[PDB]
Amino acid sequence: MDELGIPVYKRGFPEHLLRGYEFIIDVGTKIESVGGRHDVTKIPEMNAYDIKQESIRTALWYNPIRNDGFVLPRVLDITLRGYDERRAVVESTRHKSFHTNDQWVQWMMKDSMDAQPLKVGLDDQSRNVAHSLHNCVVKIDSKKADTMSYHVEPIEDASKGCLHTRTMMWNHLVRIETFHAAQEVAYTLKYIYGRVNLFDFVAEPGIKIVHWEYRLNHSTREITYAQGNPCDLYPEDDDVIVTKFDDVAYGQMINEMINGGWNQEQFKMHKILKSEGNVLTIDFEKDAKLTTNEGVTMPEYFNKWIIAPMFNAKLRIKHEEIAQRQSDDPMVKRTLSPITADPIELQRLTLARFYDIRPALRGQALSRQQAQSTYDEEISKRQDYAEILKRRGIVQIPKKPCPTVTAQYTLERYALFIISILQQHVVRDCDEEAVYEHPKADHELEIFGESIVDISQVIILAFDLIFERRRRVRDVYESRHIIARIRRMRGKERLNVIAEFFPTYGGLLNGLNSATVVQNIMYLNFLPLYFLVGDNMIYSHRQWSIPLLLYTHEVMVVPLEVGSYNDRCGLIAYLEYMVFFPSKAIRFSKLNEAQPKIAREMLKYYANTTVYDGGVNYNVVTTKQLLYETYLASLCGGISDGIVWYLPITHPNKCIVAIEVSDERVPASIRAGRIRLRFPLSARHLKGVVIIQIDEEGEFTVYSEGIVSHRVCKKNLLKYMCDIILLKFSGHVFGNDEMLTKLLNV
Ligand SMILES: [Zn+2]
Repeated sequence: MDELGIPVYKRGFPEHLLRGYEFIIDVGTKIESVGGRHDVTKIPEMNAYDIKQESIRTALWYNPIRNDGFVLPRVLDITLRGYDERRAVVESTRHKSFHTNDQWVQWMMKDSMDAQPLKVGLDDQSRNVAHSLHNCVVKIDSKKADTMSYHVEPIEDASKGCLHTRTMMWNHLVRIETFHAAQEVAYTLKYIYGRVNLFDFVAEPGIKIVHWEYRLNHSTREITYAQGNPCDLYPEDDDVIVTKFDDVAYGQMINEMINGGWNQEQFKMHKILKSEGNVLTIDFEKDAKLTTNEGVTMPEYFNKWIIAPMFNAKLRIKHEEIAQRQSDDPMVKRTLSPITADPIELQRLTLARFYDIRPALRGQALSRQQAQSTYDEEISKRQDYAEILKRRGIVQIPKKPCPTVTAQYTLERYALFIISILQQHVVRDCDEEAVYEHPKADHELEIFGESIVDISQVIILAFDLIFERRRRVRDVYESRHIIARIRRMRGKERLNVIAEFFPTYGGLLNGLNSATVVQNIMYLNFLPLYFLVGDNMIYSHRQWSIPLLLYTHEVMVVPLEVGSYNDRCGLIAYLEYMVFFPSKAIRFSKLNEAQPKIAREMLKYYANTTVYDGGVNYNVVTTKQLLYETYLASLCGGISDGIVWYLPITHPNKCIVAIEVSDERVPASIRAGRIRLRFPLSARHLKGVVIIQIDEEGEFTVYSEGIVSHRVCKKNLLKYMCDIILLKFSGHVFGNDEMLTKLLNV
């Protein structure tokens, strides 16, 4: 009750002796610094928050097995907001009783990229759960322990334009494939030939390969709204193969569909293209035959361009000299005439049989300091960099951007691009006599004012703006639960929680039994946007294809595989077809006979598709937050260790006090502000914040906010001696109850 003290001792203070206290700082066993950073490399050795030592993209996919299980940093905030928001419901006697939304708190608990896996140094002669940390071992009495977690933070470095609260967002980018560097697929002799991935080809410049060139058939037509950027199937270019839709197969598909409903399993994009020579079937290891005579016969397209208008692609194979030799950091383009740098271009290369991507990071997972991958500075030279960064509130401009700068760039330009693409499928009411460059992003676009941080946010926004005309971005948790809640339902009820959040939109696909013109059917294409993307999901089975309408002159319903002929997920799978939309005349057409029934089938298919559902490895995928935290610390930084744990207070009001032990490097107050950040929606309960800051020399120094009040003083049991940080909470009883376990078990 009222004031705890926390003794902080260096060996050899016995601590047989200190067990009376509830929290202890042993300053003690330090980890030596390797000047001037203190070295993350010892982490797998100390205990720790396990991160095996490894080249960093194979840290991403890592498992982890040296922990004792996972704490979530926000579990306290999760259930404080859980408890704050209970429904009242009147009882049989007229008393209220308060029901937890205990299913939003389940969903909120899973679906949490925070989670970190720690190894504690738990001993069996005392009840104490030790956490090693670079300057001290902190030992919490187990009753207080459940909330404790690291609050590691890499040093913001102003020349790089750092903003490290965006770390999570970075990690989220990588998970949804928008931080990768690319490279076209390549072959060599190992039938003869065989694919060889270019990131690690270990070959000197001046040696030949065969490699797919792969450009957009043409990004950015100069289109006018009476036209549409319809994807005409008949380019008039000499001596290039074009891929054609096969009418007899496509007709059979549509009849199977109008009768038996849409078939995700058995419908296929490759199946409705004429074989000579369709992009989805052709292969190179299986097409350059041995043969018998006279030999070395390359497949009949081996220098020709192959325009593929449905995919807006234009890939051709070739012999090509490589450059730049091998190196460990994509993007260093691995050949003369390579494939594109800019990340929103890669979002457009639907066919992904033709290139490999790995996330653009470089080197050891635990390094105290290493040169950054060049990808950031390479995104930086992009035109439209300065202009899109201004929306981010970055007035100019890092010369060697930290990843989070280019994370911010990437996700903001991405959002602009997805909206400028999608705005075309709604009706527009403006002069069609105004040419404009079509799939250009807007920059001047008006949206405000919760800053973009998640594609789920961009999706909620695609509907909120295109349909609701609510030009406003929702909080990341509100949107992730919006999508989660749409997916959670099937059948008609899924259509009810759409049109609960987007009433005009669902209110206009609820209505499609009317649907006279093609414009009315045209709204179905937005549907894939729920099921197609998120940092933590994998497709139930990639190679299922979901229905879509591409707009050539006549509105064909293609199946697009999710995705994308390369087990990548997602929003590549889908986004690029959407860059085609009908000419205004095709956009009024007044349907025909089969179109209403195809649309009824499409919406009925999405109404209960579960294509997003295939089970993720939660253990692998959510756990990586501390990996990016310390890796990024190596890129700028270095790191600053620190655990925080929350001490519940129970009178007069029920309220949390964060207590925080940490490295001396970043100043206490800013660290306290960041502490308040782990309460995205419950900050109001966090009523005061102690921050003990142990020096590298073992020279600690407290700091505190409201409700708490520290005062340091020596304790001298005979020869043995050490400081006890007293912590008065004047006016607040806080002791004898299961407050913490009540607080969590909400
Ligand atoms: Zn940085």
